Amino acid sequence: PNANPNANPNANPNANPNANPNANPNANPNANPNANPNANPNANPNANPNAN
Amino acid sequence: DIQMTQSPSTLSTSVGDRVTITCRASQSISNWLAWYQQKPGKAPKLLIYKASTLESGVPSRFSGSGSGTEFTLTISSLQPDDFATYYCQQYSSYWTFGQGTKLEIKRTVAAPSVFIFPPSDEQLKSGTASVVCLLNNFYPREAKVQWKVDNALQSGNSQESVTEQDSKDSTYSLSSTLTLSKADYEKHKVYACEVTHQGLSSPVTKSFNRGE
Amino acid sequence: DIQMTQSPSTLSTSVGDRVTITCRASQSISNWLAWYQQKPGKAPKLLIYKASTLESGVPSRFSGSGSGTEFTLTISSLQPDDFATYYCQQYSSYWTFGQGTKLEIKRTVAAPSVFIFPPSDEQLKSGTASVVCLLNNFYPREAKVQWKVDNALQSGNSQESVTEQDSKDSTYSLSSTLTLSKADYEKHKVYACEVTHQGLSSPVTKSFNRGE
Amino acid sequence: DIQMTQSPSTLSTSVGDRVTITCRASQSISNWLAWYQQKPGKAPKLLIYKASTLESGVPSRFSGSGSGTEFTLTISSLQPDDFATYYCQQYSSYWTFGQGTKLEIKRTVAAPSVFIFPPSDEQLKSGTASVVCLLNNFYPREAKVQWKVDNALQSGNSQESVTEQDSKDSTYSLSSTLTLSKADYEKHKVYACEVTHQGLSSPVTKSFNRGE
Amino acid sequence: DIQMTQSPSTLSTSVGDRVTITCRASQSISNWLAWYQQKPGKAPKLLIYKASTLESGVPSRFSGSGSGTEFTLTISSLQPDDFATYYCQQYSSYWTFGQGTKLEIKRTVAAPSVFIFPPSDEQLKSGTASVVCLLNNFYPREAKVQWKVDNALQSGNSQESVTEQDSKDSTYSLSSTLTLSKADYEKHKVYACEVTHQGLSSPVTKSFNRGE
Amino acid sequence: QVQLVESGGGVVQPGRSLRLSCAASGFTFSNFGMHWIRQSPGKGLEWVAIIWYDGSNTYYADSVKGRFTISRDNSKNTLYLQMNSLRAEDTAVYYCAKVWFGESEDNYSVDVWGQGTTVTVSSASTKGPSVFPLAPSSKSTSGGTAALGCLVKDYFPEPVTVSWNSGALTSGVHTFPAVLQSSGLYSLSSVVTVPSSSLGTQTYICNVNHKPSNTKVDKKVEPK
Amino acid sequence: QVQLVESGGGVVQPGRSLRLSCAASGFTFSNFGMHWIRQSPGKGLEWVAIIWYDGSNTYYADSVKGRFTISRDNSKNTLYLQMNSLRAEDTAVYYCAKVWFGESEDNYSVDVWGQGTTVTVSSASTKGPSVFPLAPSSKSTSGGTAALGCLVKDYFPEPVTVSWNSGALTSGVHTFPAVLQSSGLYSLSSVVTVPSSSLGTQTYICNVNHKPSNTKVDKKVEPK
Amino acid sequence: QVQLVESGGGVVQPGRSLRLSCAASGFTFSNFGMHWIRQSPGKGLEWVAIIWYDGSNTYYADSVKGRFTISRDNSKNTLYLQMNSLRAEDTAVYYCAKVWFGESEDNYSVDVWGQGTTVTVSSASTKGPSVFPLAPSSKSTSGGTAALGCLVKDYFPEPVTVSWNSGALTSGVHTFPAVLQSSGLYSLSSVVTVPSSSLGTQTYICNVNHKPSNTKVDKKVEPK
Amino acid sequence: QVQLVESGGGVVQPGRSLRLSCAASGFTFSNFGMHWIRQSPGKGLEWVAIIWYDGSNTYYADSVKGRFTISRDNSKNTLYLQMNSLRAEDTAVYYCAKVWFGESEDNYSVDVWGQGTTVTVSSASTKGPSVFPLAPSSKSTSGGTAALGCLVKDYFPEPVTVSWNSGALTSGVHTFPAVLQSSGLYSLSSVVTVPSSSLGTQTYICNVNHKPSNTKVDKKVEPK
Amino acid sequence: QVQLVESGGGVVQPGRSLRLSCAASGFTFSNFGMHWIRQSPGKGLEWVAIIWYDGSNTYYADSVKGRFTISRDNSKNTLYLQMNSLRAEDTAVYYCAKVWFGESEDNYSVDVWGQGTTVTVSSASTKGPSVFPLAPSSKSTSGGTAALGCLVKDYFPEPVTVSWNSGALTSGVHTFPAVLQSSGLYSLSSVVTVPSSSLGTQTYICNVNHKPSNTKVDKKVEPK
Repeated sequence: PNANPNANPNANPNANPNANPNANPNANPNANPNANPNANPNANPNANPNAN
Repeated sequence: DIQMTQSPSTLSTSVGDRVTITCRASQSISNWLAWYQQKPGKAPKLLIYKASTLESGVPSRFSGSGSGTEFTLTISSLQPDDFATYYCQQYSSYWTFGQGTKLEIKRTVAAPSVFIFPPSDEQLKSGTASVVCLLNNFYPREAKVQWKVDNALQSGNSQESVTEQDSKDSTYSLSSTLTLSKADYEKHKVYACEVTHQGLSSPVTKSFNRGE
Repeated sequence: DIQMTQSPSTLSTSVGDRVTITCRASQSISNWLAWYQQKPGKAPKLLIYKASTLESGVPSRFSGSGSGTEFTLTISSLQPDDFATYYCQQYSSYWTFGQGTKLEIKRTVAAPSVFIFPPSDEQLKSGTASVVCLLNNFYPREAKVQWKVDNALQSGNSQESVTEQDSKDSTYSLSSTLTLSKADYEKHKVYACEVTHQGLSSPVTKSFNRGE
Repeated sequence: DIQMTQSPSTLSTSVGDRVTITCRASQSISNWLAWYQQKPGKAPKLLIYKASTLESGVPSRFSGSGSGTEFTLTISSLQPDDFATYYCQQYSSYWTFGQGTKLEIKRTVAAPSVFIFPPSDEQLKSGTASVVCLLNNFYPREAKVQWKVDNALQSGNSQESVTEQDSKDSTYSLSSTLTLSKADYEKHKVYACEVTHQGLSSPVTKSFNRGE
Repeated sequence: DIQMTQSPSTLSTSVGDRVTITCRASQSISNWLAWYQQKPGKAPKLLIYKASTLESGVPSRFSGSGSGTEFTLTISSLQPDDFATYYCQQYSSYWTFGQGTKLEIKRTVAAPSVFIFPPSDEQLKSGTASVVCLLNNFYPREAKVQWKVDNALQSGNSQESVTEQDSKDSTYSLSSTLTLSKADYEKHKVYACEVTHQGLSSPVTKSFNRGE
Repeated sequence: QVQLVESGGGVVQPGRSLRLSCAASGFTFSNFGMHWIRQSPGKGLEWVAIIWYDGSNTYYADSVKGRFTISRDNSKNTLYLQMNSLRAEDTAVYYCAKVWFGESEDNYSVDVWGQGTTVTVSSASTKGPSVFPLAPSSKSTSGGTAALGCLVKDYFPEPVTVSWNSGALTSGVHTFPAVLQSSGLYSLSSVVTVPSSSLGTQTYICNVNHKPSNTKVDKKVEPK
Repeated sequence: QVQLVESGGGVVQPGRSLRLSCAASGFTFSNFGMHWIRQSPGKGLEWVAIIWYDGSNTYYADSVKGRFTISRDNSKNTLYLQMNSLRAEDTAVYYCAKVWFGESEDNYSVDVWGQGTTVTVSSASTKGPSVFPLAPSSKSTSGGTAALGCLVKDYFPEPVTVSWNSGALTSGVHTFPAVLQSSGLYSLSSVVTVPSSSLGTQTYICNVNHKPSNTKVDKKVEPK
Repeated sequence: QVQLVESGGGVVQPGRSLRLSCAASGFTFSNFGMHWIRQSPGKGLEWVAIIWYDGSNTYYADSVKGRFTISRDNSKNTLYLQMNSLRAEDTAVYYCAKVWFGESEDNYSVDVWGQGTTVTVSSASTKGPSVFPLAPSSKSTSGGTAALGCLVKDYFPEPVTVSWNSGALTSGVHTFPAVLQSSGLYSLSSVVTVPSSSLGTQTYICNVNHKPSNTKVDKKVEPK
Repeated sequence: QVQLVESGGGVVQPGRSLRLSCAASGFTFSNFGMHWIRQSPGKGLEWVAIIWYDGSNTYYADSVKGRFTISRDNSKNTLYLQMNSLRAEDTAVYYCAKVWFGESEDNYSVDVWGQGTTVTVSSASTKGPSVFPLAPSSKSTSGGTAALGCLVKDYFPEPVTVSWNSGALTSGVHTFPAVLQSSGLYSLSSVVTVPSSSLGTQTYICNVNHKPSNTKVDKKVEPK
Repeated sequence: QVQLVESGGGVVQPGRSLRLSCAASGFTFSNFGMHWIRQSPGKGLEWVAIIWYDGSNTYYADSVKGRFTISRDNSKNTLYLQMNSLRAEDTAVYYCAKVWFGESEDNYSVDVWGQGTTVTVSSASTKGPSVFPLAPSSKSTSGGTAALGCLVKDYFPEPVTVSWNSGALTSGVHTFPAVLQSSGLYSLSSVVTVPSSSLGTQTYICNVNHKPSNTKVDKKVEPK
């Protein structure tokens, strides 16, 4: 009929927490173009034993 | 597993017509619906995503609409390049496609030409007997072919093949092949195929006698 | 938070019976209710979610019903593989399970065989005295065992143990152990266990004298 | 904007009394009303939500009641830790608090001690004149202080400050400061504060002469 | 392609004023927005990232606010070094900059001085005719210059050039160049430039006669 | 522009394995996830697998989970699909497809499809066709038009090419799509309409060619 | 248990901006919505803003809409309130508060409040106090009890500390709460009752300390 | 199919810590949230903790909040539960469980449970059992059937195995489930019904074996 | 501090190629990704390309994809941008820029910009300017102030320098920014205000210099 | 404050489709339901559609149900109306409007309306106007005042502007509102009163402008 078309707005502001805990298959499968392009200061500084 | 269903399965339409096809999901998929176009013998091409966003390079005469469980694709004015098969695809939970809607070239009614071919003596020597009933240059495609061997209906021993719409006159051709063993073939006399079509006031029957 | 309650706690049934168990929540949980089956010494297996959706691989003889605060699980025709414990679980606000309903194998009434064993001299030498009363091969499981020492009822100094349903005849056996110190044990004479069961017209009493 | 109103604004009560305070909303808020307790110099604490649900950790001597537009909070037996300010709060449409009700420690009547202090010569040299009238160790809080300068009533040139209830004897102290310019102060002679209190049959008047 | 839009395009302000500029995105970019300042003839400098984080070395008088699609940059107290152009940049999906907001030095209104220059005889001998209308030392920058040839408005045959704000008095100068062939120029008589500005009660008109 | 080229398809016996590859060019392959999608006449379009840009997450359709393995080689710009324990119903055309670029919280599907490669799961052995004449007669004549043809029966696998008079006769020729028989062998027909007044004088020969078996048969069809 | 710590409050001139922060611990901060609520003597308790657990929805009171911005940093477990264009009436103690856990269809409010941070909007400049003696005499004596004190006038901002005889005299001391004057400067009094028989012999000095200005004043109060 | 294997359970004194692990196989572990759920005879089934697929959100039951920590290693496909400050009531069988796949707006629970690992919180020290004979006599004889047995008392921890005549006698054996006594030691009984006509001639010996303490006791039960 | 120096810009005909370089110093260049960003009066600021620290991933704007190639030489600490098939609209000032340092999951942009290098794509040939006098007269006099100047028309490319009396006259000089005409040649004006009472006696000469063509013209402006 | 900006309106042939958009700013768009309401001279004010804040419930008027589709994009804060199968009577000004805030059990309507966008459904083709003079004479003179004008007939689409003497004459000008004729072409008149004593000497020219066709006509009106 003519119910309220807006928020409560005193509705639940927290987690469900029974919401979906899995990984959505239809997520973003591409690389984020504006991701971290710098070198990682905390990375492997040693020498790979399996290197050529 | 979200079920998708497209209607109609086949739609006969003409250049300049306004075409609307529908697609329904068994459950709510929000607006995550895509439309793909495929021409015969060719890979599908993306037309619309998010149910209403036009892909770059797609002409503006295509539009999408719908939300929840009912979706429609509209072509305001059909053009000859648009005669193809259109699939909807939900991508809300995994990916499932509809059966596809083929846009068919509408033309005037043309009654079929009926021809029959008996099995060759070489094939009979090989141990098999193929009888061929041919319907040439007819429209629309819907027709019924009943095999009668000495007035006895056949079942489970025939196969049908249909051509695509002819590029010149948009007609169909159909071949029906009845396959029987040489002993079954020689245990009867009369072999007929009966054809019914909406352009035919009465069914047409072609037949031959074994040995004639 | 959300209280769950299952009825009945125990249901005696037979193969082929129509079984209905109920589950109630202290507040409205909409339809977010699951049913789990567990066999003894084995991990639980999911049967139903959303109160009425059958899990893949579950035979169709299981069905769910209910909404709001009252829910039921129905087995149209019980089968021998279905003898297990059934738990309901709300998952509307966190997760709480009911106490569980155990489906028991119904059989004819069988009166218990009653045996009593006095403490061994070696255990008496060790400083403890355990007296054992055994009820063998009885049904149903409900029975009462009262310890009387020189006609004085005991309370708070005994422990009971019950076996699962016997695989051959679906009967129970129960052991009651009365534990006393050697000084308390030797400060009395008569030690009896009295047994009452619905298959017994009169209570059965077994007794011995200390030292006899 | 829903208006909230609490009654009474101040309630004199004693340890062990049954206390009931009321709270009213300008429109119907159903049962979405909460009660909060606040101690001086401390953060508010939740006592009751949904008008009648007791918060975990809250002693059972607190209870709520009411629905629609009228709500009440009841303390069955007041305890010394419960002397604080109580606010009601609707949360049906945004959030608005009441003015708050302070529970005061009821005790016997004690008349105030009245002291007057003239402006110092240093402050007079600085161009300002503050005259201080002090009411010490009185109860209840209601009292009237009237300033008279050469028998002329003052208005708009005084400020009052009141302490909280003393921890030792639950009394109040009040300071009144009359502030004037050096020219205004030296343009008059007599400066008096008159005090009335429910423990005094007649008003008490302290006065000095400028320069005396 | 996310569109960015800054408002206002130009903001006239004075030293010590509180400045607020806005930046809006065509779609939600969360908080991934940066603000860059660029002074004329110089490389841009980073001011703010994540919409509200101040870059190291940036004075505290700059602050950012906003989230989703609306963002604002606020300068609490403008300083002479802050007169520059400010660009916002979303970096949520690739990188797109806004058109930029230039902070202009606000001053009192000053009417332009208008001068006209006819084509030189050398340029007329070269086959071209450039007529120059000059507006000197006016503020604000918005002004209109219309060329009229025998009282006929010209269109598509003029070019405009504007100077930057003078460092000494913050005024503008504008040049308008009308270019015509010698034959087009000699096929008419009167050549005028008319100037309108908010500091002028009436339009100012300068004109000459061809050959005079 | 974007181009995808599938390879590796063919005929494989049931229970064996087959590895399809998809070479990508025209875009940065390592930045995009990929799909494998198959199409068969019996089931229509059917999603098979999806792989993340870095391969960290893969998903499969329920009908293929545990048998197919999708992988990728970003150094070679190649997408792979290893298919094990193939069943008869896996015969289909397999396409690789590129996921479109979108927003971070949107759901995703494919925008560019590859060319497609056909996979046929059958226990049938390679076999040349039997060519039988479809002889015209009085029972196949209506007015001035008669019909004749060639039946190309019991061959495996697809495809076969049919021409008439070495390609000199193309007007009015209808070669029907092949149909799969219960025996696992394919069969089709090719027909042509000719003027009835030309029978007995104009020579009509059908030329069947089957490259997988190097079969070439020129069968003359004469009236009775 | 649950702990909330506000910071960022202080003295700010009208028209400037100020950013309050609230550090949360003892619970999963990212799973709960938060409120900012302010309290002033003139308006009592007054809700300011609410933010959803993920920041998707924010609401503000009408008196602050368009000027205040509530935000949060779930990676730092920090709640923020950026206040621009401050007016004089915004001086108050601001608390952050955590929404309680409830049912899906219930209405929600707060159960745990923070410690609170004070915000003072005033155009007054930092100024040390003036300490004047409230000298006892015959006009301030009733029986064996006399009253003396110190007037701490015209200081800004809060707070100031007052002790008597370096803290040795606390029995009977009444330090009144400060009152805000028309000039924007605070003023208060501190009084003490002493035995009249001790006047003239026992020395009483009030020690006023004002840390913002490093002011220390020891004022001796002598009888007249 | 889906398989979950718990490990790490055992006997632990109250106040100490213990770390349980759950190895997952048969599915993409990193794509699913997980539960830990425990079962005890006193409380029945009791949910313990839940973790998101990426570990970003974790939730705990009120009775364990602040003491248990659930985590996961998606590179090892392993779920962990670090339990600190264990109390006596935490003795239970702990299962890991996989959340089912559903719709985006649905509520979620578990569909596949692990095998389970037993955790016993007790201050009792490892101790072998005392085996006492339950001697048959006239008071335990009804017709041709008599009852005899063995009482296995005061052992810790679980379990113990009881056999009769090295396993040669299984018909009519009833081994009762162990009961926990006030002293923290377990006790149970094993009984068997035998033909009364065989007493005194047929030898009956109960063989109690306790692997945790390597205890082996063969007790002969003779009538009185 | 951080310093970036672009080089390689200049005038190039449409369809030709050009390689820009960016020398970095003051920081470890090989540890940071880089951007190329261009600025033109018609489109404002416009991102062009981004390259990872190791060059593994590169991205380009849609308007330049397939024509520009960004690369880097970490041994030389040099960033390169190879521009092929240049169009007229690519005329702009190109900046190299350094990505800022941030958190692992944040999005990234640039914090330090280079100096910039100008690229002008035009088919116009190098051509010296035509200097015409803007002679003052009664029509260019208002009160005691008159205006005179020099028109520098039809030159290419930028820039040109204009001085008055070899630089001795700078008060009141306004040289307008150059404008690009339909013919691909630039044009500008230079004006100066002088006291009308000085006309006819004080000599004013404008000195136009154009280094690309080594043009130096001293034009005297005389009144009419 | 609240601001709504409609766009997308225009001329559309019958049977075609058109999509209107409404950009919202100044408030939290995602927290409010929205209306589309249209107004035409023939039908007055007419509610069209309503959409919930989350899009869960939509309603349409009966005259448009099944042809129009209302939607919203809360990420872009944009309201959309896709109109298919447009009829001639759908020509109107369409407004988007925001629902006001109220109590939970109240009925709701709109408080803030947008600017409005005009939609004209007609099969008429774009056509420039014919400008004819309305010449003054003795039959259009009363005293010292005469009337003359210009008739702007058979143009499409709306609107057209009329000025007198390039805008120099505005006193006494009356431009009538356009009326739609049976032929689908618009027509209007513009008149002006002038001193009769000025006829024959003062030149009067009407300037008709039609931006859709770039038509500019200066028609001189002379007396007879």
